[PDB]
Amino acid sequence: SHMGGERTVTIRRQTVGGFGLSIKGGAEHNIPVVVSKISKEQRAELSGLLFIGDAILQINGINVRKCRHEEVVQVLRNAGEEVTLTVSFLKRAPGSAYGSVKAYTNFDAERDALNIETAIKTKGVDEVTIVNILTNRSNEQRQDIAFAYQRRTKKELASALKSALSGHLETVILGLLKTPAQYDASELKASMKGLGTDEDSLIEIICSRTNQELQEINRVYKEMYKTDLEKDIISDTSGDFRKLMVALAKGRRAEDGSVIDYELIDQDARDLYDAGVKRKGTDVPKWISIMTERSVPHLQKVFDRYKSYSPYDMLESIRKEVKGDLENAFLNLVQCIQNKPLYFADRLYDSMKGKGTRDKVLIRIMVSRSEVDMLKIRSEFKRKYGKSLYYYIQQDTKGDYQKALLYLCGGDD
Amino acid sequence: RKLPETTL
Ligand SMILES: [Ca+2]
Ligand SMILES: [Ca+2]
Ligand SMILES: [Ca+2]
Ligand SMILES: [Ca+2]
Ligand SMILES: [Ca+2]
Repeated sequence: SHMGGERTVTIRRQTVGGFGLSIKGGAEHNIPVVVSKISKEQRAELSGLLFIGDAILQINGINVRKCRHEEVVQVLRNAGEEVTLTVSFLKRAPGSAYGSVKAYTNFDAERDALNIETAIKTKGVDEVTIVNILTNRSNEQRQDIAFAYQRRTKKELASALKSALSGHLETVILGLLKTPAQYDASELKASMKGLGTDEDSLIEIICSRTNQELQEINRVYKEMYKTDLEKDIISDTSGDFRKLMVALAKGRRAEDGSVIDYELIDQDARDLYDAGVKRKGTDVPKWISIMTERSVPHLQKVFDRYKSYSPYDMLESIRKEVKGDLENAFLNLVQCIQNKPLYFADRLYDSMKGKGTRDKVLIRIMVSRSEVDMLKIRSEFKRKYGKSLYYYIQQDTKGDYQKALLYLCGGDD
Repeated sequence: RKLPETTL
């Protein structure tokens, strides 16, 4: 969200019966009211003065920044012939530059839904067409495709593809159709389903997701399953492992500070040492407090400074000090803090190196990181393992399932 | 994007 420099613009009522403007937004959507369309008439008058994407900050000196939609339309409707706007351009925040899946430029949700309907109803199901489309669309575009498909067929898209697709391909495609928060929410529910817990999957998602992502996950989890994510974590975890997971899942880690606190970096490094290697036993609450509350750039420097006081680095210290699920959680969290692309590169390698494939981890990472940092993951993977992630997917998977994953990868390295 | 759009 980039707000441009403020500007004043005068608009005049037209004899057609209005200002020739269209607006969206408002305080209810927690984004300011923005100009969405300028008429043919008004554009000739306002060439270079007002633009689509301009947020309306003031109307005739009245601040409408924190006003909801109808409040703004009532002011402009109950206004005079001329109106003076204070405006500012809203350049929407860009996505990641390091994702493999980009948004298709000439995107037609109706044409995509039609082509998918044709592929689904082709005798034998045209999987290639389905994979080609959905792996070359952004997640948001797939949501538009799903809405258009349901109107066209009276059938939900994910429901249709669950019967048209089978095996691991179905798992990939159904995974791509969910929003990021829905996918993680449903993967978390799956890790806590029935008796026992897939702690590895719970650890992977909770340790790796950011504050904003965990915020949306906690909301979407409660909407889907009518229970709080924290309550299911409490019922499926125990001891200090539970406390760490509950702390992380809140998504209230300190945001990246502007200044580097070298004194706190040193004190956190010593407290981490004093709580573990330097003593008998471990002060696990101290470890949890520092590693869940401090910002990520800070902890990165804390872990390096820690090596000045400790004979072992943070990861080796964790292995020596704690065991079981608690150890595994700490090990994943520190990797995610130190180098998250490398973390995922190693988990991808682990899921393919040996007999068969841990498809659950492979599919989840290729889906969830395709629009985040897949290009960095690929870079770290080729750097460490000498062959591309593309290569390993080829040797471990086959068929349309393989082609789907290769598309989410994005190419060879 | 594609939010409620009042035209004035
Ligand atoms: Ca077929
Ligand atoms: Ca099936
Ligand atoms: Ca359980
Ligand atoms: Ca110790
Ligand atoms: Ca393998």
